[PDB]
Order: sequence, then C-alpha cells, then structure tokens
Amino acid sequence: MDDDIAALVVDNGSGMCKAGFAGDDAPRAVFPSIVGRPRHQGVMVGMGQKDSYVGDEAQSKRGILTLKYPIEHGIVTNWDDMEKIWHHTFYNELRVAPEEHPVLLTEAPLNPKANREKMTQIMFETFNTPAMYVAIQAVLSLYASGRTTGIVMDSGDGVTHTVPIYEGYALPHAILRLDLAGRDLTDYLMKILTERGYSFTTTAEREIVRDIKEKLCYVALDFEQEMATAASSSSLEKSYELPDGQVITIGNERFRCPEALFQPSFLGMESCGIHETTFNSIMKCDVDIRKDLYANTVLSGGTTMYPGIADRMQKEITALAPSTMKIKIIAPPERKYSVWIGGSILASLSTFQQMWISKQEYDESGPSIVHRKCF
Amino acid sequence: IASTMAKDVRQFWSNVEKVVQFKQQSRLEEKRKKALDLHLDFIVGQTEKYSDLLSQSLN
Repeated sequence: MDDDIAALVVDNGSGMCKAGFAGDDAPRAVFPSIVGRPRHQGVMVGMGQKDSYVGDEAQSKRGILTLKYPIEHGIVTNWDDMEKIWHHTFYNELRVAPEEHPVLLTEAPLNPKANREKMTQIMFETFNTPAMYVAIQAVLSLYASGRTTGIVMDSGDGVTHTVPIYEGYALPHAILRLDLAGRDLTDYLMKILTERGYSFTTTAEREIVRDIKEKLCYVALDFEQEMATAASSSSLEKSYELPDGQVITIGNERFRCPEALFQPSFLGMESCGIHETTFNSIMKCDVDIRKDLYANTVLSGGTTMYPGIADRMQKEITALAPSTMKIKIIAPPERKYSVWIGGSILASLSTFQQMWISKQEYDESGPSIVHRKCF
Repeated sequence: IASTMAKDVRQFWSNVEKVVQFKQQSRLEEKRKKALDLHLDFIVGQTEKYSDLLSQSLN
C-alpha cells in the first residue's frame, strides 16, 4: 500500500453514523443511522424516485418515508440497510471509492461473531476494500482520551456499555451492558412532557422532543434537592419554541429525564444505573487494577453530552468505591466524537498498518480472519 | 493484538506529551529571557552606579 493513502474511519452508531479519514481531528460527516422507504407509491413523481433513501435525505422525508435502523442497541440488524449506510458513507458523504482506501469500523463490545464475519464479508466482497479492521467503540474512546488503562462508560443512542480496559486489553469478564441510552431517555421525555400536557406521540414530534432533550436536559447533582427547588421555584424552567411558533415551558423534566440513567426504575427497568454499572464493572476486575480504573473513568458517546453528568458520576463512584481509591471522571468536550477520533488515531499510526485484514488474507482465510485480527 | 494497539496509541500520546513538553519549554524560556534581562539590567545599572560614585571620590 502507498503510504499516502489515508484510511477511511466509520463509526457504526445506533443513532448517528460518523465518517472521516485517518489523521483528521474530527469526522468529516455525521448522519442518522437510518434507511427509508416510501409509505405509498406514486408520491414522488418528478423528484427522482428511488427504491430507498439514507441519512439526512431520508430524515427530512420522514413524513413520506417509513424509516428503519440497521443498527439497534449497538448491534447490526439489517445487512442490506447496513450496506446502504456504508454506501452513503463512501459515495455520498466521503465521496471516495472504498476499493482504494482501507476501512476501519467500530462496534459495540461483546458483538456476536456472526455480525463481525458479515461485516468482513460485506467489506471484502461488496465494497472490495484493500484492507479493513474493526475495534470496540469504548476502547477507541479510551484511546481518544489519551489513555490505555481505564474504564469507559460508552453511551450512544440505544445502549450503554461499561468497558474496563487494562493496557489496551478490554476485559470481557468485567464488561457490563445496559440497554438504556438517549433513545430510551427521549421516550421517557415524551412521556413526562405528555404528562405535563405537551402531548408528543408522532414520529416527527419525537425528534422535537429529542431536540428538547439535547438542548435543555441536564444531570442534576442532587435529584431530591433539584426536585425541591423546582417545586418551590420556577427558575429551573426554560422556554422552547416549537416549529409552529408555539412556546412551551419545560420544567423539572429537564433533569427527571436523564436521571433514568442513574435510577432506571423510572423506566420500569430492574437494572443498574450507569454509576452502578461502572462501579460493579470495576469491582469485577482484579483488585490491583481497580485503582487505575477508578482514576481513569471516561465518559463517551452522544448521550454523555449533558451538563453535570461528570460531577454526578464522580460523586456516585466516590460514595460507592472505597475511600482509598482516588476516583476521577474524565469527560472531554469532544467526547461525542471520541469513538471516531480513536479510530482516526489508531488507523493513522505507521505501526498499526500491520494490524489490517488484507484482501489477500480474506481471500486465503474467509471472514473468520476477523477473529485473528480485530479486537 | 491489544498490546500492539496499546503500544502504538501510547507512542502517539508520548508524542503528544513531548509536544506539551515543548510548549512548557517555550514558556520556561520566555521566563528565562525576561528574568535574565531584568537582573542583568539591574546589576549593570548597579555596578555602573557604583562606578559613578567612585568617580565622585576621584578628584
């Protein structure tokens, strides 16, 4: 391979797919992880009818397209639509030929082997890449936060994971999973805003409520004190202008929504909160490395962009962990992209160029080569 | 595999720490420059003030 060829880096998020080239400081493209198909025939006469649509183009046509996600809870669920996301990534967003660039992919931890093999087969037989690789999203987040030892709380859209890592070794015996992230939080926000009298049920309204979630919600340091203040004072309420010009006032829902991360009981889930997920994950590791994990607890992914979440997690893990452990949350400003930035760093290193699956090795070995290369 | 992915990322961040070391070195050299100029000006003005007084003694 010519040393001047920059590899493509693609982040397979459940909410938004991200894309760019190795060595960039940030992804060049980000778009919803959706493929759309017409709700009825004959609607789009004269507007260039297609069998399906992808990304922003499909998102703006939500009113006439049924929309489906090929990536759900961090796992791929529809491979034709996954190929269409990758097609949109290569040809429509990045505008390059994938057979001319190596491609690095991201995945959820503990991703089933069949999915990895199918990704490998699609990349080498459909897109004919000269090389490709796969890596865990949380691990790339730790790399982007400049670290090789630490535990990452990686929260995208449809799922959260807590991933302890020792000198780059991800540790499956201590990884924990939590089927709860911004998607579930948006549903809960729809619920409590409907209880507030601002009824939101349609597929379009759900995105307005996601915008409210992104702009106005925050993690409070003390849930009880915050509730008391909201009930005794209206200073916590914020105005939001709906697309039709109607202004609605959002109150305690700002923090009741993300609180489900720490107390999943609000959702009816008998599950650990993100603080407990991280704490128990650390406590499943060997005692000697728990101190380093406590000192290097990293938050990553789009769901972690709230205010105050770092402080709340720090408080919770200081209260849970032994007094001897020097707890420290790390929450970078670009942590929504750290998943992808780690791949940029990884794929641009000269010593990493030995780690690829090559087209030759795939032809010699088949998809199972992924179990010998990618982790 | 994980060790290679750890060592190359560690080399990357070691380069980053080297760059931060260069930034800190730049600020320390700025500090050296201003400190040196300040007390050089002081001691020259002092020994040249001590020489004008000595010249006052010389009649």
